[PDB]
Amino acid sequence: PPRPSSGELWGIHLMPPRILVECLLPNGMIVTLECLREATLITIKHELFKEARKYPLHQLLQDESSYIFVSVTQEAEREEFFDETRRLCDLRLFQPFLKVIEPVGNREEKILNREIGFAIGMPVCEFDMVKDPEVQDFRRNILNVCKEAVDLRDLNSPHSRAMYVYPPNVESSPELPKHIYNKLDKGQIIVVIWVIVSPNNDKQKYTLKINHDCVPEQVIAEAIRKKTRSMLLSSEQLKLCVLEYQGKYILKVCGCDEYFLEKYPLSQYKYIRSCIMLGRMPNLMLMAKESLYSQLPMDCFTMPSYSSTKSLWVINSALRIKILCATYVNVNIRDIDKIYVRTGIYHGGEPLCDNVNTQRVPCSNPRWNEWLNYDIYIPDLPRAARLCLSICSVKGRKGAKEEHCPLAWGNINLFDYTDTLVSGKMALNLWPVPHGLEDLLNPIGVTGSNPNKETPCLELEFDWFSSVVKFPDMSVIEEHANWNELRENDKEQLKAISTRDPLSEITEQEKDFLWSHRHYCVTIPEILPKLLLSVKWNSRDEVAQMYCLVKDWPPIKPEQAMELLDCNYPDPMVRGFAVRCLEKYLTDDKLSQYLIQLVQVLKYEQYLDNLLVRFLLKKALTNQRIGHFFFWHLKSEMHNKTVSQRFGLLLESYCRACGMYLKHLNRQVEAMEKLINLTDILKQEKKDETQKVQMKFLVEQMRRPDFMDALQGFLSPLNPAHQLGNLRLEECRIMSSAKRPLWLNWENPDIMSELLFQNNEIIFKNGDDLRQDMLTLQIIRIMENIWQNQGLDLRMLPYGCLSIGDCVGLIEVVRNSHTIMQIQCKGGLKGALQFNSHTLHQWLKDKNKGEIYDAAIDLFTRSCAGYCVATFILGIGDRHNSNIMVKDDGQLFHIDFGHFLDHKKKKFGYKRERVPFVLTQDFLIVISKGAQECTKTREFERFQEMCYKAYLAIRQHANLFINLFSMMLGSGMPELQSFDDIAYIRKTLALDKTEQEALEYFMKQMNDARHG
Amino acid sequence: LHEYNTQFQEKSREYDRLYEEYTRTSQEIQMKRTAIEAFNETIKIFEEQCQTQERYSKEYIEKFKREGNEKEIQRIMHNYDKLKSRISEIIDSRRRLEEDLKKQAAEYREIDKRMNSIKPDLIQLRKTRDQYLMQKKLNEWLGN
Ligand SMILES: Cc1cc([C@@H](C)Nc2ccccc2C(=O)O)c2[n+](c1)C(=O)CC(N1CCCCC1)=N2
Ligand SMILES: Cc1nc(NC(=O)N2CCC[C@H]2C(N)=O)sc1-c1ccnc(C(C)(C)C(F)(F)F)c1
Repeated sequence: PPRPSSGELWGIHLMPPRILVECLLPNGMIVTLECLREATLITIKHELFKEARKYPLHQLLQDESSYIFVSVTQEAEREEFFDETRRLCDLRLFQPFLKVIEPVGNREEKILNREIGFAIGMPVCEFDMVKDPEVQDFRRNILNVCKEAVDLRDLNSPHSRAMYVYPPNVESSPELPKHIYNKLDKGQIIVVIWVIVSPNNDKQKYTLKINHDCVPEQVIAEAIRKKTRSMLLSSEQLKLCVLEYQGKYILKVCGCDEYFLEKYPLSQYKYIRSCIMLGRMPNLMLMAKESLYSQLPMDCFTMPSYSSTKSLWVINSALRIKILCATYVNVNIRDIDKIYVRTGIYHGGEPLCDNVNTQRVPCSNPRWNEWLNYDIYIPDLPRAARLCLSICSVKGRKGAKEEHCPLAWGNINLFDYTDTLVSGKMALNLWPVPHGLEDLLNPIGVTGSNPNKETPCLELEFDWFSSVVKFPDMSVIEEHANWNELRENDKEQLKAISTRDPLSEITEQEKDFLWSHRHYCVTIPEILPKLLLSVKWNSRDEVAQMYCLVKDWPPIKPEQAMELLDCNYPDPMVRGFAVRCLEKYLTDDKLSQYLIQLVQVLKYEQYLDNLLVRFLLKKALTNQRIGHFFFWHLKSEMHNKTVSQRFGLLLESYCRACGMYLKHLNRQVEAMEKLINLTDILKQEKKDETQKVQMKFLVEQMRRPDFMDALQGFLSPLNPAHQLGNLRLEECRIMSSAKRPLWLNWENPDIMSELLFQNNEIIFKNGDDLRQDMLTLQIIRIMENIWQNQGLDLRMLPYGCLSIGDCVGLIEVVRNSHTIMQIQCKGGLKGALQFNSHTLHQWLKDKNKGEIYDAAIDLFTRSCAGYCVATFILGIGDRHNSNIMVKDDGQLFHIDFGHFLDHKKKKFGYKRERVPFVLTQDFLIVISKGAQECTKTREFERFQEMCYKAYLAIRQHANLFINLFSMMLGSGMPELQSFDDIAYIRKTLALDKTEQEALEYFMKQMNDARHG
Repeated sequence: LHEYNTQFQEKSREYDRLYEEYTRTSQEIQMKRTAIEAFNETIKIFEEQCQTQERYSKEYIEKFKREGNEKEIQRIMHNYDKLKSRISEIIDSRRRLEEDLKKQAAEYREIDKRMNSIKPDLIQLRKTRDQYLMQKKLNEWLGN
């Protein structure tokens, strides 16, 4: 299993500066050797062999070069240490001992498998130990995607790999919303092109004014034009000179590793469009293509070492499953009367027949030996059919009203990955009931046995039909399937039905309605999710007809195909259509934006090898920016034992084929381990020490050589385009919060660091689940994209936040930003820890005095409006001066979104949000430019129109957000366990109402939350 | 409703506390299973070290007896004795953890027993409270 902690030994966070290590020599002798905790294995083996001469049989030992060390790690792994450059404290040994052995196996191959096991957070040798054929099949067969993706990277060497390593970061649309166009000087943008003249870092600039839609070569050619004009070339020689040279240079962003390698218009590149929004002139670096191509290492992808049937439809039998017995259940016989197994045959969340329960048996004797007969004909079983069962306790001690409670649950696919109907006996280790689950069955929970075999084990037995039963091939289903009522009454209803949100109930009539008109549903493709829920999945005839309709279904937008990947649509053909829609329409930009949800929905796939995981692997292996966050999002949830094997097996394959980026990840993974371990100490053993003693301990520790090498020279996991050089240790500090956050500052090693940022500031926080803040900042970013397309310049600030593991992650620091409170702390105290309302505007008046004042108040009021609407729709309460920040430039933004969707108030049954926005007055003063009667201004009226306009815009896209939350159900986030948690968005967006009743509803809630 | 909500909010608080102890105890049990797994692999390595030592000492003890170098034979015996001291010290460490795992794994079953008797009772209290469903006094009676 994975490590319990990040400590350098089992139960010890910090090795002593000197530690005694048991060395077991090959001649049988044992030598205790005092070693530095930071000592390399090279040094330690050398010192051992010096000491070994003092021991008997020392003339039997070969030279120290002929031996390597082996030991036991905290993951219970018997690891051979070939890469002897590693320091002692970073081996993460179980006990401080090393055995001296002759090395066995391939050096480079074993060193790789340790780097992978390190990056995954799980020893690779475990996958070699799983007897499961589906796992071994996944590990082998997935390499097709790896090799195929690697060939596509070496197809157009070296440009193709330059594209892989430094993909263009471009918007999905070259079109500028016209309010962005007018920020340009008649569509032209001024850019400063820099070139470094060797050797003195001599920086020469050529400032250009050019159209916003100029492609990089056109920008380059214009730079060459500016340079060469002074050299009296002939007019034609200049033409020939521009055409030849323009193709051989590239542009790079000053201060970071983002390059303009592709034919996009300059404004389509995200760095340029942002420069238009913020009004900053882009600083770019011109670079010869050979200079970049030399920096690109060759990605070596090596193939690893491990590289009579009856049809389902001929079975004339009903489905029956035998519940044999359970090993044990933890119930007190005095309080629980009896127990039973409750079963159901499900397709997704919908049951295919009546649920069947076993007879009741005594608690102490959980054995049933009972054949359960189900209301489904075996040929009518859909492919994603699943048995959902649980052991339920019943106590009738409250009267004639019995108590039923779930004890432990487990779900199983009735067909394995080989399209075979399950047969014979099977043992299913059950899962504990989730905290708060009162349902007797858990079909949305993971399907499959609990890897923890120390749990209640329920024995099942499936039927046997004298032969292996296989699901029919697609040709048979289609062939079997092949064997003007549409008035406007029906046409208007079909459109109204498709527009209803995914969480609206679809009545049994409407289910019948869409199915009868399934063919006109083709003429309205977005209705496919609604129609799919209307099929009789317990009828192969209707499913077959549905399969044929899907085979020719028009491709739908990506944001609608994602819904067909959540827990509601388990059928492989439905998902297959969904993945094909993504291959066709999902830009690498949008993929990055929805990368979290696409990783989450992997938990609902029936099998390890599927079309979605292959599409995601290929995309990750051909775009390193996608592949980076594909890694961490998979990585950050390896702690979750419900998927750790699936994600572990996947992370193995990505790491084996991602090329040289694995090395950069190893730097990041190890850099984080030092931070986790250090924070563990600060949070645990030194929890009672003062700020000073901890700060001393902090400065003491990072100064240690192992810490210096680990935490310097790596890529920011928040954004790998930022290089983290040396630590600016004077600026590193532990923050006052009791979770002991770590404010870290690095040097920017880019030669143009002074033009972008010479300091990279990151907050490392151990002890808080950041998945909420990740999702909120993701949602905030999408709301801004919508508002911009509809012409609403609401400046949000979705700063970087990345959960990297169990309640541990990173936050991008926003420079020149201060909480409202930090701004308020200027002239003294008012009341019980409270402050003055006018101080905020008074401060902002000083920061942006003169002509910038109107632009700053405008930026504030625009930025304030977006967060007001965003926090309302998402139900993020408790917004006050501590979690609202304002930049010196005037942009307001919210922080710390730990809990949303009204889950703090769910325990009370009172659904009425009336907390007064504490900072209503303070912000009104700014919007009103300092008026005494703030609410009477015309500017305030403009502010209200933005919020009304922004609110309806999001209401117009309610299906997208509902789907995004729906795709997150398997994450185990506390505020997101059922669709009922997601239903709060239905209330805030007033989807049961009309646009007029909704806006009035909004205006009401704002007034209920008005003056604070 | 005041009587039933207070009864509800206590068992709610106790089920939450027990669930914290339950999951916390569960993570600890896994670690003990890990360390026992690591101890087994470590014990296996040391036992090999003893077996290999007897092979090499075999012909040298024979040589050092005949060569009258009794002082060298004590060297080999002293170190071999030092090995067995380490092995016994480590088997004891595994054994104490195995014993420790038994107490926590039994306590673990005891937490899940207490919750699984509180879990159905907690639902019923919601039913009785909800029967009472059909403003200062409403937020007051709900434990505020
Ligand atoms: C200037 C200002 C004014 C308001 C409120 C008081 N008024 C409005 C705001 C928009 C549109 C109409 C009105 C109106 O009352 O007609 C406000 N905010 C700033 C916020 O920043 C956050 C916030 N809430 C509300 C509750 C959920 C958190 C966010 N409300
Ligand atoms: C994006 C961001 N930017 C910041 N800026 C400074 O802290 N600044 C900005 C400049 C100086 C310094 C300050 N004195 O004030 S804080 C921050 C942030 C956003 C969201 N969550 C956090 C937490 C919850 C992890 C925190 F702070 F509690 F750890 C921090």
